[PDB]
This record gives sequence, C-alpha cells and structure tokens, in this order.
Amino acid sequence: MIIPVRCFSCGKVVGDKWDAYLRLLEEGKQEGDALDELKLKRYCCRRMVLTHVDLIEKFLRYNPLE
Amino acid sequence: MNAPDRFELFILPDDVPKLKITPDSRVPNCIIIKFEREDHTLANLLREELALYPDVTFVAYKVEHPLFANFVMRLQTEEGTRPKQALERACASIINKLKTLDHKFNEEWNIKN
Amino acid sequence: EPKVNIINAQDDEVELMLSDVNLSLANSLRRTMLAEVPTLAIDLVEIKMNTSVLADEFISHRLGLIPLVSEDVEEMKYSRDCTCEDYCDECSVVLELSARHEGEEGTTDVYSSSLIKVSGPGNLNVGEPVRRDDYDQGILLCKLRNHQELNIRCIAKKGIAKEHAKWSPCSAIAFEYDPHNKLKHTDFWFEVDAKKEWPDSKYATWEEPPKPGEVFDYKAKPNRFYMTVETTGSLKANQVFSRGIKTLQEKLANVLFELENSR
Amino acid sequence: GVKYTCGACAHNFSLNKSDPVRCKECGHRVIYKARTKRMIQFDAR
Amino acid sequence: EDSMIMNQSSIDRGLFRSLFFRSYMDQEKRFGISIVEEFEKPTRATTLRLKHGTYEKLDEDGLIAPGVRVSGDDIIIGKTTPIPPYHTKRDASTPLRSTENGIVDQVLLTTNQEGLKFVKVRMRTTKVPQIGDKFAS
Amino acid sequence: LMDDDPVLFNRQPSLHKMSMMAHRVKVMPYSTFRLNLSVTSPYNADFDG
RNA sequence: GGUGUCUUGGGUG
Ligand SMILES: [Mg+2]
Ligand SMILES: [Zn+2]
Ligand SMILES: [Zn+2]
Ligand SMILES: [Zn+2]
Repeated sequence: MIIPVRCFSCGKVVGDKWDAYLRLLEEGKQEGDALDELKLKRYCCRRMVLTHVDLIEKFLRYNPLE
Repeated sequence: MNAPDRFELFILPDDVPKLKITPDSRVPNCIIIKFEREDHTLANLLREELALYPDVTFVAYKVEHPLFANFVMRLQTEEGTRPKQALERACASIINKLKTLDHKFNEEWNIKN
Repeated sequence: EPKVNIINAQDDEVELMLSDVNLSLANSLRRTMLAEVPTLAIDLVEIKMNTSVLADEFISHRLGLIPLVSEDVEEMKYSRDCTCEDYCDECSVVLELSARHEGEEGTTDVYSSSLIKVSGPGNLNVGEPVRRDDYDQGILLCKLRNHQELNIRCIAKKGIAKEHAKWSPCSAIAFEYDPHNKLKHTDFWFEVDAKKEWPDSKYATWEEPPKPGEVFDYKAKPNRFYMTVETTGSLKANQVFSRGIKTLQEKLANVLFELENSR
Repeated sequence: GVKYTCGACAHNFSLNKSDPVRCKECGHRVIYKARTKRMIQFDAR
Repeated sequence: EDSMIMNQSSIDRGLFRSLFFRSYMDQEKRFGISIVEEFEKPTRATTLRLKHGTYEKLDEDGLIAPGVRVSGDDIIIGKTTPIPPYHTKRDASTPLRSTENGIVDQVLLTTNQEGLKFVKVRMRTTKVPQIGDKFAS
Repeated sequence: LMDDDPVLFNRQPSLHKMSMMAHRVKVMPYSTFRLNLSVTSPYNADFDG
C-alpha cells in the first residue's frame, strides 16, 4: 500500500528511503546498486524495499467524495 | 479476544511478589527460587555467574512456558555457604563487572571521538 | 578484567569487540539493548479529521512506528506510575500533525517532519521526530489529494520493546564469537570439504587460524565477542550501550533489594 | 439535525425526516452520512 | 505437525496485518397502503420486544454515524414495524454480530427501485495475526 | 471451567474409541486448544486447520 | 422476557 516505516525482520527504518530509491532508479542505477547506495546491507532490509508494491497511487485516483 | 496484555510480561502486580524462595528438602542445603516477571535475560546471566563459584555445587533454571513471563531456579551450595548468600554475592559481582565495563567503554568512546 | 575495544564508532552504529566477559553477560547485554532500554513512541492518537484513503488505525500504526528523540526519557515517568488521572504534562509528550492539499493538481505527501511538538516536560530534550540532516524530510506517512485533510493529536509515552516493537532503540545487534571454530561449538555440514564450502567470518583476520598440527583444547571457553549495535536515531549508539548496561545494573539491584528485604 | 453528503456532487446538507432521500444541488439518489463529531482514540499498535 | 513459530516483533511492525470490512443491509417494507416500517430510533414506550442491546448510539434517523466504536450485540440500524389492528409498534432492528467488534466506516442511505428507504452500514476492523491463524506457502 | 476439571475431547470422524478421550483442563490465553503432541496419533490430528 | 424454515453453489478437517 504505502512503504512500511520499519523493516519487519529487524526494525531498521526503511520508510525514509523510498523516494531516494525512486530517484536512483530514475538516473539509471539498477536495483542492487540503488539498494547498496542507500546502505541497506541485510537482505531483510533489502527485500523490504525491493518487493514493495505502491498501491496508494492507485487508491488516490478515485475522486475525494467530499 | 483471549490475548493477554503485553505489559503483564514485566509489570509486577501488587499482590504478586517479585521473588519467592522455597527449600528443596530432597538434597541438603538447597533452595528453589521463583522469579516473577523475568525471563532468560536475568536467568542466564545469574546461572553462568553462579556456575563459576567453587562453593556452588548445583545451579539451573527453566522457563516452563513461553506464554508466561517467569522462570524458576534451583541453586545448591556447600555445607558452610548458604545459597541465598551466594545469590547476593553473584549479584554484586555482576554489578561490579558491568560498572567496570561501562567505565572502559566510556573511556574508549571518548578517545575514539 | 572486562575489556572493550571499539573498532568503528559513528552516530547510528558502533562496532566493538568485547573480551574477558562470559558469553551469558554478552548475550544478556544484547537482549537488554534489544528489548529493555526505554524510549519514547506515540502510544495514543486522537483523530479530528481524517479524509485520506488510509484507514484511521493504519495511520495510527504508522504514527506509532515513528522514532522520536529519547535522550532525556529516563528523567520521565511511566504513564502507569503518575498520580495524574490522565497523562499530565510530565509523563507524556503531545504532538500535532496538520496536513492539507490545496489546489486541483499534484499530490501532497505527509511526512514525519510535519509533526510539531506542542507540550512536554520542558526543558527536557525529548519528543522531536528524528531528522537525519537539516534538510531531512523524515518518514512517509500518507498522501493527500484535493480537499483531503489530516488533523491528528498524538500522545507519546515512555515504554520498552517488550511491550511493543515500536519502543526498540535498536534494529539489529550483530553478534558472534570464535570465527575459526576453535571451540568446535558448530559442526560444519559439507559435501566435499568443509573448509572450502564455508565462507570466512569477517573477523577471521582478528584471530590466528588453527594450525594443522594442533590438537583440540578442552579448556578454552569463548572469550572474545564481536558485536555491532545499530540504532534508529532515537538514541545514539553509545547511549544505547550505556543505558543497556545501566538497565541490567538496575535489574540486578532490584533482585538484590528483594533478597535483602525479604529477610 | 444530522449532517449528510451527496454521492454525486459532494454537497453537504441536512434533512429533517420528512423530505425524500435526495440531494439538493444536483438531485442525486444516494447520500452518505457525515463523520461523527466525537473524538476517537487509537492505540497506535 | 504443521505448526509454525512467528516473530512477535514482526507482527508488531505490521507483518501479515489486514483490514476487514463487513456491510449490513436493511430497508423498509410495505405491508399495505399506509402500513410500512420506518428507520427511526425506537422509544421504549411506543415499541415492544426491543432487543437487549443498547440503542444509545443511533442518531434521530435510527442510524449510527461513521466514526463510532461498536461492540457485539449493539444496534446499528433502528427500525420499527407497526402492529396491525398508544404502543402500536414492533421493532425490526439490526444488531451487530455477537462476535465482531469494529468501527463504523461508511453509512450509505438511498432508495430502492420502489422508492422506499434503503440503508447499508459498513463496519471496519483490523485483524492482527495470533496463535491459530492459518498460513501457507 | 477451572484447572484439572475432566473434560471429554473429541475429533470427527470418530472411527474408534480413542477418538474421544478424557483430559484434564489447563486454562490458557489465545483462542486455540493445546494438545501434547504424543496424543495427536490416536486422534489422527495435526495442526494445519 | 421471548433473536424462524428449506434448497443451490464455493471451502475447511
Ligand atoms: Mg489437518
Ligand atoms: Zn532488516
Ligand atoms: Zn502524569
Ligand atoms: Zn449532489
């Protein structure tokens, strides 16, 4: 839905890295290199960001009803 | 709907003692201690501290159920020593070791700064 | 007799080798730093207007998971030990979040930096959401479109990680000992050869590998422990280590107190 | 009396148990009640 | 034997956490010419056979408002059925399911094909994994 | 219901007399029953639903 | 103080 604040397994804060990750993917860096640069070293933290599906973009498309 | 509160792990009620000592009559000069609202963190520390004293002959602990936050500890000592006294001795020794550890860590951290 | 040798020391993490201590002591320290070091986290949320797509308790869970500065949290009282019928200015920190999207294009992101500390037991240095830099935007909390609004009054309280993971000052405490398996505490599974098929520990060069002529030693116990504490910014690494030590000291003092005053 | 909202044109209004179920601004057929005024607390857990 | 240990901290951080929505429906029937049911908060004097739940949560229209916590056996849609030939009404109120808790999300109100009043009440709740929940790979 | 009360415990289908056995009660949190694992063979039970 | 009946389809053990 929206990026989780913490890593499930260990609890590192990954919620402040989604925008940097998107900008890194924009400038051509492949996913492993982007995750390396954000200093996500444990594969739990890495799969937190690598497997996220951002559905809030899809939910926001339905007009506010008030 | 049947989940107990997450603070009953550590918050001791007023009608529940923190510590309760009963003697083991089967072997001489032995006692059974039930620690309420504690877990492996204190138990393993105390057990491996007590296991290194010459006057402690038996020491062990168990956590009978993971869903209940207590452990029970069996401690035996030699004839002259009392297991209670060995327990205060172990507590004081670990306190001193932690204080020394803190002092050295602070000195190292200051030099590293 | 205990000794500490810091190998790396920055604000969020400290990597240190611990020596001349029992393994039980080191593991008790790891457990205490993971579970029993008090911090501050939002424990009560009050919704005024939430017209976002996210649900009220979804946002409440996310807000509860936001790290807050907890440097002075030890000078604070547990909300179960205060005489106040309701959290008073001294056992809680009150935060505000107000967000709103004006205009008919674009999306307004709601970040943790938008949280504003209103009250709290001043001048204690608690409560502020942790920023990485001066220009940090914090954690993503929600997103807002046209006329969608968020008006929230959060309460923050003192707690430990036993009660809920949001009070954990630490993420992952790496911990190992005996990189060369001299003590033979493990027994390596292999297909052809156990030395080729298993990667070396990152602290292998800190200890001499066993010689082929060497025989097994049955007196050696574990004596050197390599551990890397990491934080979430709520506490500093040295603060986490020192307060874990102090918490262990006070637990032991509690045991000593009960023993003496049960006589 | 009690606050409602339109389903088509998002208009807010209030009906008094005797008008039909309808919106004023457009005349749309489905309406939603408004969020309560009380204050709701969550545990953030 | 196909049991499985799960991390409590990961549960606390949101692992396998899910939202639940239950929607109740109700409308007014027409038993004749001027004999119909009505959405209205039923007063004890004019009504009989009232449910054992509480009615103190209904607005003046016999409907609860979104944002209100509801427990089991609580009434969320008040309705009265007239007594055929004061104290001339029977109740047809819809309680919440005796097992479920939650918070009202979206109370819809419209009219059916025949112009009679129509109500849908969606409840919301969150289910956090605990002992006995079923998982598979 | 309290600790050590004898209660009859049963899984369907009840193919033989050892599918319905008397147990002593122990009160516990959560909404799931607890069984020692050696008695799962006479019941033909497992813990996957 | 009193919360109704029968079939169809989809699952769990
Ligand atoms: Mg089965
Ligand atoms: Zn992680
Ligand atoms: Zn107070
Ligand atoms: Zn309208």
